[PDB]
Amino acid sequence: ADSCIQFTRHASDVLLNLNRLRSRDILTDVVIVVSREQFRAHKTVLMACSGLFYSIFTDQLKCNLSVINLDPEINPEGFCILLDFMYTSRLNLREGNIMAVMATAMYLQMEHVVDTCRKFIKASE
Amino acid sequence: ADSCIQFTRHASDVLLNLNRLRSRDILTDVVIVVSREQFRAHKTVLMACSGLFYSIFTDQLKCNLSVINLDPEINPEGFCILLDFMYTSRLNLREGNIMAVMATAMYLQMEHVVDTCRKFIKASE
Amino acid sequence: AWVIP
Amino acid sequence: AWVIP
Ligand SMILES: C[C@H]1COC(=O)c2c(c3cc(Nc4ccnc(Cl)c4C#N)ccc3n(C)c2=O)N1
Ligand SMILES: C[C@H]1COC(=O)c2c(c3cc(Nc4ccnc(Cl)c4C#N)ccc3n(C)c2=O)N1
Ligand SMILES: [Cl-]
Ligand SMILES: [Cl-]
Repeated sequence: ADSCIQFTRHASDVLLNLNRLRSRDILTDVVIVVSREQFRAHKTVLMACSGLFYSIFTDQLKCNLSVINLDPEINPEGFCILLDFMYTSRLNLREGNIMAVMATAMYLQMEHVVDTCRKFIKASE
Repeated sequence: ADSCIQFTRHASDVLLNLNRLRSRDILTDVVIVVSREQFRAHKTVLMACSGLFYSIFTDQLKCNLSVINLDPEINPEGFCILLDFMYTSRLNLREGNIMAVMATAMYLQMEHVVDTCRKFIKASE
Repeated sequence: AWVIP
Repeated sequence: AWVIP
């Protein structure tokens, strides 16, 4: 109905509890492997944040896999930073990690992140 | 790190995509039964929004159930309104549904909703 | 919290 | 959007 009321902090409170479930390894259903480093996560959160994961988990065969291996060129620290951003809205962008974070966000199809990385790089030139 | 930047709309964008997955019945993993009416949902979203569902899906036996039956006193329309709120932050509170919505939120242990219902009732007295 | 969206 | 939280 058009007469709904809205709770401002609801979406942020849901994301905080989804990250608490990840921290405690509760109902995680996939392992993402990046150059032998392993990251446990929830498929629904990955799909909600990334064009690449949305395409992977809507495929009739890949939706049932419990392990997904990323391209060997992907940096594990860059992936870790982006997985933390998916679950918290906070991005740990630093001079020493920005090139890896940008390349990983291009691969994962996370366009807001790619745009912000490009702007921070352009400001230093 | 304490030098993170934050994307304001990220949590709301994640919740919008979780509701799109629910609409299309993608990776839903539980059916909630309320007086023979059936509602498909994601266990992680239910746990993130409700004290009752958090307790149910952290139990070592109930975590593996694919169907959960609610108490026969629970109203299906009240449950439907609260499930929509979990996935959108919007609550369709009307004079004709407020008593059922409040009783359902007390059972589900959704305290912000219980408080708002009490205030709207107190204003009409 | 609550607002008119 | 981006802000200093
Ligand atoms: C946080 C949000 C915005 O930030 C992004 O970076 C961002 C995305 C993003 C998401 C999806 N996923 C869905 C899209 C549509 N319909 C459904 Cl059902 C889903 C799901 N699940 C797909 C692509 C995305 N693409 C390209 C982004 O660029 N996520
Ligand atoms: C939207 C948020 C605030 O609104 C509520 O109404 C509300 C709740 C709420 C949530 C939980 N769930 C968790 C709590 C803690 N640690 C973890 Cl890992 C989880 C999970 N998942 C438990 C209780 C809740 N109780 C009582 C509320 O009252 N949800
Ligand atoms: Cl597998
Ligand atoms: Cl079952």
